[PDB]
Amino acid sequence: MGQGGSNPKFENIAEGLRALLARSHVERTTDEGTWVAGVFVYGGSKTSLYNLRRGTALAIPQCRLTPLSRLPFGMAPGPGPQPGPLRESIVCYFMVFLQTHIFAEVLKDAIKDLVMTKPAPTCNIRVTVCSFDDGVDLP
Amino acid sequence: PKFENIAEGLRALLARSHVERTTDEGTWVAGVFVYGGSKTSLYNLRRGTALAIPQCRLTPLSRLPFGMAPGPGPQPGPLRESIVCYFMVFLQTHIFAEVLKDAIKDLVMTKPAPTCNIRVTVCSFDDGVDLP
Repeated sequence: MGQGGSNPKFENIAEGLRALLARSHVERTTDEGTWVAGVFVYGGSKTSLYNLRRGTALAIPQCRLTPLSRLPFGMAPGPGPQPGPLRESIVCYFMVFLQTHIFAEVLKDAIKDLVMTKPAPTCNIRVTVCSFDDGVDLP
Repeated sequence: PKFENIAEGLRALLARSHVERTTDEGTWVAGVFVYGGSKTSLYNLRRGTALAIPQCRLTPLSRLPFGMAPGPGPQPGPLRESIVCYFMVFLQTHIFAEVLKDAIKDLVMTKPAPTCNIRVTVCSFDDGVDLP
């Protein structure tokens, strides 16, 4: 409990994940140790996502997290100096690198469940699994 | 200007296969994850991939985390970042992601370091990525 009865918001995400994840005991790492799956977390707001990320990190020793970056526009990128492909929105994302595909499915389902418990914009954070066809070699 | 010079290179290697670049759903379900090289060569390729492929969307460059420390003790931490950059190219089909991964490997292959050091993998998002 912190000074005056409360904990930093990411400390509460870390614990909430620890609980959801205590429910499923799938494997987290391989012998190969290769980074083949991930979760792409996007939307919310930069502070909702700085907070989710800082918590994923304390809750899961076994993942590696990117910084937050901005996302491009989809369907009809605005007016632009820059070519349409390169034009970036103010929606941020971050990625979690993982070594098994089921831990990625179980992580994505715990982020879904946790954020739905929180108020906007946090409840509006979206998440998707991804696999990397040749794996990523993180340095 | 390596932007159109790289674009012309992409363009001619891409030009060989003819596959679908687009779906009527419009969904962003595949990408090519490009990393390694230097900020500079990676920025240059990004600009070329943009000029060459109107049908794709690209992330800014960002920094990659550390992987696995060999042997014991010091194991890095989920949040520490390396000096190695990356970007992602979003695509509407998995096969054109196949073709652009191959086109990037072949182009940087014929190039001095650090451009020849850029690695490239294909990836998929199961529920798609709802770009803004």
